[PDB]
Amino acid sequence: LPVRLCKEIELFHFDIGPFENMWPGIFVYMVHRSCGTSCFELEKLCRFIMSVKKNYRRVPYHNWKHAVTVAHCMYAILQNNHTLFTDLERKGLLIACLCHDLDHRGFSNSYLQKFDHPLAALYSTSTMEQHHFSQTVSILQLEGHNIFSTLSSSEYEQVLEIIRKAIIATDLALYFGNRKQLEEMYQTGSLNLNNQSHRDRVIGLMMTACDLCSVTKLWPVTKLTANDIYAEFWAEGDEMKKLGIQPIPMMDRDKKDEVPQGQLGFYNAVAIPCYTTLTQILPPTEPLLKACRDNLSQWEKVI
Amino acid sequence: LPVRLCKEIELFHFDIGPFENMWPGIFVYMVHRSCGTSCFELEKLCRFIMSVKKNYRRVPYHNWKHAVTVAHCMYAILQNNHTLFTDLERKGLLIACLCHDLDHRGFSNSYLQKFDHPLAALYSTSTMEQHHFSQTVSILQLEGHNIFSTLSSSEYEQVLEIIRKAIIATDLALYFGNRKQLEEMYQTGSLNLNNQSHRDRVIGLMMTACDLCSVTKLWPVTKLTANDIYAEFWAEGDEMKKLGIQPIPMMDRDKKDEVPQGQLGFYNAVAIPCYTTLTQILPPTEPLLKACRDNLSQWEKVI
Amino acid sequence: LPVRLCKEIELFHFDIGPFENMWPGIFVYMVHRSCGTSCFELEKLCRFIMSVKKNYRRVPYHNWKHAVTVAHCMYAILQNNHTLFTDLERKGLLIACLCHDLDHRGFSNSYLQKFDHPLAALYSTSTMEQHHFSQTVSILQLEGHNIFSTLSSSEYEQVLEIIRKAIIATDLALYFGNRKQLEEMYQTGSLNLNNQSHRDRVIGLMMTACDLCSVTKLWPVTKLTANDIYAEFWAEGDEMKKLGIQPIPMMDRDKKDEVPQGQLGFYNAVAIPCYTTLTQILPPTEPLLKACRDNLSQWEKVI
Ligand SMILES: OCC1CCN(c2nccnc2OC2CN(c3ccc4ccccc4n3)C2)CC1
Ligand SMILES: OCC1CCN(c2nccnc2OC2CN(c3ccc4ccccc4n3)C2)CC1
Ligand SMILES: OCC1CCN(c2nccnc2OC2CN(c3ccc4ccccc4n3)C2)CC1
Ligand SMILES: [Zn+2]
Ligand SMILES: [Zn+2]
Ligand SMILES: [Zn+2]
Ligand SMILES: [Zn+2]
Ligand SMILES: [Zn+2]
Ligand SMILES: [Zn+2]
Repeated sequence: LPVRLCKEIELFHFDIGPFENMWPGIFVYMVHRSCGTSCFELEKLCRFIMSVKKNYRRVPYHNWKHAVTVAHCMYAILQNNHTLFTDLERKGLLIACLCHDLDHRGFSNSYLQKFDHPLAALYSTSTMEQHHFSQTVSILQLEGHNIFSTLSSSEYEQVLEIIRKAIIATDLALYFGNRKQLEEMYQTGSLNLNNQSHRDRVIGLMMTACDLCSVTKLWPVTKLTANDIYAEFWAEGDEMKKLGIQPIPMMDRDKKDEVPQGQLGFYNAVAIPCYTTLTQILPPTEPLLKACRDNLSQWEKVI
Repeated sequence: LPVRLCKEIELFHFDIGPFENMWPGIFVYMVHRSCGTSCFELEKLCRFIMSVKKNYRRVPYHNWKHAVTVAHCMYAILQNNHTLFTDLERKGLLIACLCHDLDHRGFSNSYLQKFDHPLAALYSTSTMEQHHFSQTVSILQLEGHNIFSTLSSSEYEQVLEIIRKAIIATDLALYFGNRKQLEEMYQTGSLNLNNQSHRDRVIGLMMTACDLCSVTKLWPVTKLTANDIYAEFWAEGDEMKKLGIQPIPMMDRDKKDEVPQGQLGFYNAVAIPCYTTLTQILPPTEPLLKACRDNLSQWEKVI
Repeated sequence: LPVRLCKEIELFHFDIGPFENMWPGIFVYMVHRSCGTSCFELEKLCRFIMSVKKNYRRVPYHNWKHAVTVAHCMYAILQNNHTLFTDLERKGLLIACLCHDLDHRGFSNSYLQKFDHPLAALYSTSTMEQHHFSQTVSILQLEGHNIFSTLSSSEYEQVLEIIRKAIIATDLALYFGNRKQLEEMYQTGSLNLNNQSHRDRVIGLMMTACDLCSVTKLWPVTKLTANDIYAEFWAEGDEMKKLGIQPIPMMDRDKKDEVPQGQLGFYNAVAIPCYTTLTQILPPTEPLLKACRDNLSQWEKVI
């Protein structure tokens, strides 16, 4: 891998670039360092990644880029807490992040409820996220695609549970309950990473941290990536108006003037608390929280 | 098919949604109700639809969405006049609507004349529309694609004539002559649906009604769909300027300020008269005309 | 080929139209006139073109359209100086123009340097242009794709050198040195087209003339094509800001107000001198220089 990449890829605020045919190679490098070169047979791994790529749709935000972006943050976190996680947790978490928003259409779980989409019926809650996980299992079941074929039956099942759990946590609606719980448990000292239940919740926050990691990049990246996600939200807002429903101001394109305020409110109520709590639990994740604040100050500089 | 769809799909102002991989299933449902489950062998029908889909290009307006939209209106009209049409007319009209603007490039017959396109030479008048029909026959001749293989030789030929005739009527230039003729014939009581010549002209107006049915949707749908068609017209206007020709204000992107007036003039001169005459001939088609007027009032509310 | 095309395709300011599936046929016509019908076996030639088409990416400016546009200018120049070039130079120059910006991503050699892209390492200078040529050889080596299989070993090698040389000259950074040299040599009468070294440099200027030939079209074409290239530059400018680097005002989308001035400065410093020197050396290329000036006056009419 090129010289500037090797150096900067260890940084939290890294951007993966505009060259799509490098991302597969970038991801493999992250796996070969955090996990190891023995972890996965390489032939099977590329085959897997190509298929995951194939099943990300060409939407503005929730796309193959995001997937690899989200995965890299998880790599940074893994590299700065190398002593904390097992072989199977490092294997399963990078993979989870890559598959975490598979076959996403660019519509929230809200919109899939009110459209009466077949997926809403099949999955009552966390619609897209269970889909994302089902897609993941489908891709694993293709021939030459079981990247976990070295594993024993016992180990295979645990890593699927990690991945299953992790992906679900990316449902932003479950983050709030999960953080408030971790906040309590840190302050009272009851939080303990040898307790599998506690361990799950931290990983959950880790996944939320990564899912939002566009707010921990440099300002030019954070501001341009904002255009992508509004492209999706305004589209979903247009489809709400088609249903006759009034969409919330976050998705109404006729309220671009209220964007600065919304970003302000979103950092205060969600982004900052996320990285605040994450830093407490994993001190080496400070840069995410710092970079987050820098972008919060820039949203103020607008208004 | 999902609960909200079953209910609302019987409504004229229905929108088919942003999910492409439902449209095939929606269309089949419309066929299985208006026509019947025996009408078409299902294996052959999907194969047919997939190929029709494949031959719609990715243009802003005249696309796979429009095709299915236009087809649904025809279904609503069929369902509210179930007693008027034969087996072969219901078979052939939904199919015609789906294929009616096949392989459309997003350029009018006007622009294909002045570019000296090979299609202009091959079809002097109604260039795109004969193309649309030729495309349709090509798709029917593929193996496993003759959805009319149950039919006798006699019946097959008639349904092709229905489809041939119907598609041609979508040429907006032929609508004016066809309406004025139907207006006369209704008022003087000479109009008679047992006269095959009269029958053809009504179907013609039905196809024009469906081709324009974006003006009979709810206001948010009608207004956003407007953006799509101007995307095409302004592109064609750009290609005129490339030829050195001055394009008409409908296609000049430098005259966005004249859009409200143009829509006003278009409803008065074309859209309203179309649905006015259609209501007289088929009373159950009132909702289209009402919805049309509601959108006319909204264009006034602008200026 | 259609009547209006036959006529206008001999004109310098010709536009190739918005119909992609004609461009292959247009290009073959240009080859069959300037070069001849014996030059290339037709089966192999289409196969070649389809593959070249396949390897142009869907970027705003540097795309399959540009390639065919650039190639046509070269055809006009060839047709108005028919007595000056050999069989192998006519074969090789149209082909070179079609392949000249193969697999272009829409990023300059500047951006590929600062991203530390693998191509920057492989080709120190003229990064994209050597790539373009390598792509060309790759496409020639496919089975049924050696359009130069009639040629003797001797002739094949020379035409590859013509193509190699020509493509490299499209690197705008090498144009300045090449023009200043030709300017001197014309005025002092030392310039001589029987001297292979001099011959190369003229061809170089010819390729630069063609690469920029969007400035020698009619004004509506020149002005709209401008939107395409800024789409690319502003994207590259966005990727610079992502790297933390400040991009030059040509690529900063926040400076759209400085576009008129930039186009002004670009015509004076590059475009006009190019066609000025080209006219001196090949008098029949006057129309390019005239059309160029007309577009320079229109940029003044803005400010
Ligand atoms: O700048 C990079 C983006 C920022 C937003 N991201 C989000 N990810 C998940 C959920 N929500 C995100 O941001 C949306 C945009 N926000 C809001 C909220 C309220 C608003 C009210 C009015 C106008 C705009 C609003 N935007 C939340 C991803 C990275
Ligand atoms: O709102 C949904 C659209 C409305 C227009 N449609 C049309 N279908 C077929 C033919 N023409 C249509 O509308 C065009 C837009 N109109 C005009 C006419 C004159 C204008 C003059 C100046 C500026 C804009 C104009 N638009 C006709 C489809 C649904
Ligand atoms: O109008 C048709 C285009 C004109 C520009 N073309 C160019 N080709 C190769 C290299 N450069 C081209 O133009 C770019 C645009 N120019 C500039 C230069 C300085 C600027 C400064 C501020 C803002 C915009 C600038 N654009 C050069 C292709 C055809
Ligand atoms: Zn998600
Ligand atoms: Zn995500
Ligand atoms: Zn049509
Ligand atoms: Zn149509
Ligand atoms: Zn180039
Ligand atoms: Zn070029």
